[PDB]
Amino acid sequence: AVVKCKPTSPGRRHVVKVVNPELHKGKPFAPLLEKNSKSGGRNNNGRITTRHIGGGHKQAYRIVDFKRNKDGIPAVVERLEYDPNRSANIALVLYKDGERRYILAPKGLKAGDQIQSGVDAAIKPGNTLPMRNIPVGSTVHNVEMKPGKGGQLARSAGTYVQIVARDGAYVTLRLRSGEMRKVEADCRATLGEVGNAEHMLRVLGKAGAARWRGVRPTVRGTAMNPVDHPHGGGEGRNFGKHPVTPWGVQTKGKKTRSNKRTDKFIVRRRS
Amino acid sequence: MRHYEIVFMVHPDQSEQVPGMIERYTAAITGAEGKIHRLEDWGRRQLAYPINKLHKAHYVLMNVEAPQEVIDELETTFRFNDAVIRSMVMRTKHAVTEA
Amino acid sequence: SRVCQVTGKRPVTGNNRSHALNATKRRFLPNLHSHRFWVESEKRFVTLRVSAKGMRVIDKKGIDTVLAELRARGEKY
Amino acid sequence: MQVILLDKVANLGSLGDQVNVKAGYARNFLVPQGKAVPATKKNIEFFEARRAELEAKLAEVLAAANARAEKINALETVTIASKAGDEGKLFGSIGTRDIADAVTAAGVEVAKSEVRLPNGVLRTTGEHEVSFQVHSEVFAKVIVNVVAE
RNA sequence: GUUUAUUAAAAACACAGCACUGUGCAAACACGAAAGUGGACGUAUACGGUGUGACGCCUGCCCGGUGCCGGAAGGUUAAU
Repeated sequence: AVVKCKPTSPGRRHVVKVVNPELHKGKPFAPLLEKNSKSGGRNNNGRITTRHIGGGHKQAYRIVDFKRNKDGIPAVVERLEYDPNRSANIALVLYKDGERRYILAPKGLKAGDQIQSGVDAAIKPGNTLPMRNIPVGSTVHNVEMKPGKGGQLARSAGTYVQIVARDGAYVTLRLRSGEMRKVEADCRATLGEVGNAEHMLRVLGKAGAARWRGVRPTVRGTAMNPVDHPHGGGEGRNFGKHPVTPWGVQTKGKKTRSNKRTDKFIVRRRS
Repeated sequence: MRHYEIVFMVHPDQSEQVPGMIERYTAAITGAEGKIHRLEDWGRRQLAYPINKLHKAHYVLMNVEAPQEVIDELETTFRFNDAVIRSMVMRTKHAVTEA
Repeated sequence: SRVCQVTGKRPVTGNNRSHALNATKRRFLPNLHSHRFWVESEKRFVTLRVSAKGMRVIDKKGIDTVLAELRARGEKY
Repeated sequence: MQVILLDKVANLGSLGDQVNVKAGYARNFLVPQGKAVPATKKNIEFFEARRAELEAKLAEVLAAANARAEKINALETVTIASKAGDEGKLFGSIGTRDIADAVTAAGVEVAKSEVRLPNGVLRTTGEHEVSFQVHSEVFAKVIVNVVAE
């Protein structure tokens, strides 16, 4: 769980780290792995598009099955891996017919638990269903936005979508942002909340932790020159200006939802 | 081995779908150990307040001596079977006889 | 590129003149639109990239004529 | 751009009248589905005698053949016997492809695009009605009562 | 720790933490007259921007001005 590190040195003075015994001490399952090169924020023209990205550890991509395309066949959970790509611990589930696949581990999940997908299975935590067999007032995760797309919403550690309503073909979800939305009822969704719920309680202690996380330093606006950033210059920390991004658009308040062909699904905007 | 009055209600229309459920409710209990001790169908009758916008729900009484755990699983069916509308399981002293 | 396949409308250039007649170079772009047409001679659906003037040419003369003229230009349809 | 016409028409036409309409209605729905010809100063030569007197009554006796296609099934009922759920709330929703197989088993060989399900996808196990688009005006009266297994 | 290679190594910059704000995923933003890429094979405990810079006690009053956000009944109001 959440433990505080004894302050022998400053980098160990402020660290609060999340130890967990259930994670499999061992090398991961190999055929579900593939290589995953880090980008540094650089597109095919080589330029930085997103700043503050690069460095850190080298890490390998665990192919995780979000689709749950296997149906009607039971499966049991072998062990729990720690995935570097995401915030939730993943589970290596083993089916009865002989297949091993990585899934997103929910909150209530231990090794040996039983999981079945399909339109049939049950309402236990772990089971994939359409959103026509999951009751109103429920609590789901790994929600599809398109039927067969794979699973988009509620995928971070500890997030959960409360199914609010059903008007005919449509299911009104209350998302985790506070946005309300209509989704298609035939889309798949897994029950429960995603695990690793204490992920928000780590505080990283020192600069090197965010550095080997994969994050570069972030330089303020008032430090830079008036060529580099619009909050440039001054004789000792003048600001005087409405806050903007480096590309002119005024930050800190301006709304830029600019989609206009998906507003039919939004019941309520975030408040 | 405790004795529970399970009183639940169903929709008005689905009184065709009530009886065999009781039979698998029979298979709920006597499959493991459970002795069903009463079965008094009060049937469809009139409601003092329209729960889910309908009067006249189908009252079914059923008394049982049973282990507790199959009754826990019976409530996991009573939550999620979308025919049963209101369902309480009270504990009693003995298994009783008359209406 | 940005070429009407039936009519040949190349994106032309021009001067943008403000109210104070300050010239700024700009480009005029046609009303290009990809369309799926039906031919009962091939009895199927073809894909062209035409403009609205080109669409009116498809309306006026037959599509079997415009297709043979496109083949006379050796183009793709 | 006016029209010269081939079927009766759903609304704007009576097999041999020329009505100037919007050209999107010409290009998207009238022309490629096979119901109209833009009449182009020579199709009036096609339609003066060579089509309006010989293709018209052939089209109308083909309309009687569509009525016969409605008469193909003598029963005008089906009872699909797919697997369903435990006391309602069926296993999977039965399909227009599956009801296509279940009507071409013994009866009509109609197109799946000419199958219409006016009562949704039949998400309960009970009494429903399905109709077949044998024509733009006349329809079948098929009665479906799916049974849980 | 980093910084004016070649006169300035610092109280400057960064930092872990804190707050505001945008972002429902064909995400915002960016490089791209475009396709497409980065964001990210991530999905709101996540991502981008802005400020302040561990930790302790804390952060008061003012929305007149400029900016932002919501409303639009009414005046003004372009092409056609």
